[PDB]
Amino acid sequence: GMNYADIEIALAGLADKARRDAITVEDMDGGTFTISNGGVFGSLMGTPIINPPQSAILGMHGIFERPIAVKGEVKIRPMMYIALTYDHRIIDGREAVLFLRKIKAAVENPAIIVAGL
Amino acid sequence: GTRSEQRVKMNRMRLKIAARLKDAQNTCAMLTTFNEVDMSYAMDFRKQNLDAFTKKYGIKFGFMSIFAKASAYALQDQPVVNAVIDGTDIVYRDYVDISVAVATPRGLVVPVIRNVEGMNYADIEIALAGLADKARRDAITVEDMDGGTFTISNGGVFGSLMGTPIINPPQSAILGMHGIFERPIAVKGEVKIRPMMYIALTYDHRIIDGREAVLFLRKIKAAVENPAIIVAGL
Amino acid sequence: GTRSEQRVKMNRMRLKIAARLKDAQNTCAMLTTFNEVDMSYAMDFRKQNLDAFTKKYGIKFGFMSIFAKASAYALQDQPVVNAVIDGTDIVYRDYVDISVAVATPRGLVVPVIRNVEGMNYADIEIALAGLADKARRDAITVEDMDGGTFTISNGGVFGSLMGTPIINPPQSAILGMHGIFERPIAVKGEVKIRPMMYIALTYDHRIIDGREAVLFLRKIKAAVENPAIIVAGL
Amino acid sequence: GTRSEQRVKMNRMRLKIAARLKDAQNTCAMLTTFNEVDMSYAMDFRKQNLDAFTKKYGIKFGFMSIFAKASAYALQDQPVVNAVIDGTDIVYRDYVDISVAVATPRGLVVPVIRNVEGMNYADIEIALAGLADKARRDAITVEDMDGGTFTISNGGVFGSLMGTPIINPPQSAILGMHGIFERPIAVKGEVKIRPMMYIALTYDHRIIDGREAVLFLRKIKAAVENPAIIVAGL
Repeated sequence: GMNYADIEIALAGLADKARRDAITVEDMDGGTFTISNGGVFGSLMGTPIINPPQSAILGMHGIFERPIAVKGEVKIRPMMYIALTYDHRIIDGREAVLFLRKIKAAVENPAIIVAGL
Repeated sequence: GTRSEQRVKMNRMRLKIAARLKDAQNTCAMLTTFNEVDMSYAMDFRKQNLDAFTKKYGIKFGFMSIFAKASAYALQDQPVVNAVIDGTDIVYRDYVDISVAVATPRGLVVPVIRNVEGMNYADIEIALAGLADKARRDAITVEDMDGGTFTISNGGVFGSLMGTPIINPPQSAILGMHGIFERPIAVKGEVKIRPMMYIALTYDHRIIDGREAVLFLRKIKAAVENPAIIVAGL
Repeated sequence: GTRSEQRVKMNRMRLKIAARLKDAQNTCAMLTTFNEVDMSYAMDFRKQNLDAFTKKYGIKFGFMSIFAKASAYALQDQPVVNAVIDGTDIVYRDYVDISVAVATPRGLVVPVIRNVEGMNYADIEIALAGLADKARRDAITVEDMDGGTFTISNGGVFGSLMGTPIINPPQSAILGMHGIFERPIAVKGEVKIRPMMYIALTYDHRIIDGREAVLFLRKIKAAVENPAIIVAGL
Repeated sequence: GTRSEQRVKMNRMRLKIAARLKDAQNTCAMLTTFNEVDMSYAMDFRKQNLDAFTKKYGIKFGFMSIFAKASAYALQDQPVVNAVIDGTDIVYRDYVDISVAVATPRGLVVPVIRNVEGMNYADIEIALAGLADKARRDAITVEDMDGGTFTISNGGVFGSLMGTPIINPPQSAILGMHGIFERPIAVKGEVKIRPMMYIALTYDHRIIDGREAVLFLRKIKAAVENPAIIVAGL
């Protein structure tokens, strides 16, 4: 229940707490998902190891230039690859594939998140 | 070319709505402003998600929930537009209930969508289709006839271009959306044919200032032209 | 930069029209809507039938009878637009009398065209030219000052673009036509410069509903853009 | 989705402006007309004389004195627009004082520019910048709160397109200028993208006739599109 700017406020507050080394112990657990940044450093693909106590980790990657065929003609559109390392004991392959397609549709078009798909 | 007249007598309810709008005009201050909203992104979004919403939620959607959710956002981030005057008191409200006009066999009944701010497109369409289905077999009750804070009175399906809809109690601002036409608008330095539609905003000057209504209408225009603003938080 | 003021006293008739429009605004509900009407077919029709009407009927015609006959048709096929309220009664009327404004040396006198529904273009121009000729040597009587059901108040020769004309008694809807300008409108998928002119419709909400006025204005727009509709029966 | 309301009490001045505009609407007759004004010559003139006015007079100018001096000219050559009714008297005035709205920390205070008819662009900007500087450290007095005959209420910096500003006492006509947008207008037989901005004119029908306001708005449109008319004498 938290907008873009509120998420940036929380993330900038946590980074500012890490700036003067004020990171506590109570904010070190309880995470359910991970958007581990590998994009600022310049990766293209990756397979990030699942860390406890969660069950799926999406490692976003750096934005590069690839001339993708869209609408029947060649156009240079900057994309970036994503990863999803998921446990097979609970997340099925269908579940993770639809999950990744839904995140792809939500990031390519951010009207889906208020549309409810 | 005949000098023939008759003495037809109307019903009580016609005098009821007539005296209601007369007291509404004699109480509120009539004051309007207009703007133009691009709808081409809404055309593309509906054309790409028609089958998606049909296969996911089962009902048909069109042209109203985009304006409704944008208005709900603009009332949440500007809470004096929903506030009214009851004597010598101003009632700021956090909850917003959009008062929607729809046709009924007796006339024009006005059902109200409840708790619209934390409510998606498809849920708003579910509530509106439920209210229209209740109006289909004439099951509209009395408890859903009041409490509205805003109005997206439909004048678009009927074919208007501009309008100045009268402020009805107990709310304080009514946006009358209009029909989508074709106008070749200059965008990015060249002439392009983009289908727009004009909007209206008849707002009381006793509580909503002109700056407030102008920024309100610009924010709704930005929210309907680009529906990423509503999750962006502007 | 002088602090000089004077004490000029007006006449009784200025207070008469002032109190008349004040009681008209305090009785009727002020409520407007607008639309745009293509006039290029009217330009071609007048340019091809100027000498025809001149050699057949002897008088000069322009820009008003097209709007008058279309309004007469739209009042014949929608008879609640002409109806008014006198206390607690609604007077549906089959006869329609267009109340036309024209200039006079004293001010603005308003002659009324009688029995306009069964009356062609050239006959309407004959009646209007006769009323203007009666106003030329100041022969306007009292019996042609009331009974009007509609008004095509001319604001087009003077150069307006939009307007919201005040409802005057004893009618209930007034269409103020405006001046013809140049706007490059997108028609049939490409940009074309077609001269249009905006129209107005200030209608009481106590008797004319918004749906009624919107369909009324669309029907007049279709009747003036294409004058075959008036014999077609739509 | 909470049923939470509060009982916030406003100040005396909000009721003061509310009752003032209520008595203004109940006294004057609400009646508007609009037009469109080309601003490309104003764009070129400001872009060529920015450094000239900066190096000659020392202050920064924009978008308001052109409309102010044109309105002063149109009130000097049409002296019934400035005249009002105080009971049963019409007060023709030769002096004109434009009543200008500007923002203040408490709300919206309205300083008045005095003796604007014999007063150039740079002198009007000197007076307006002095009044805004007086409003900066909150030095607005009571003697400059009345006596205004016209109003160029700014709705252009905030982003409106049309508006119908309420007539405030003790004047009788208020022109609300609006924001400059981009519209590809047909001029000289071809389509050209020229930035215009719409204007408003809400005028009492008790003293200003519709012909008077239409010619008044056309004269201001010609004076702002071409500022050689104001020395030409039309």
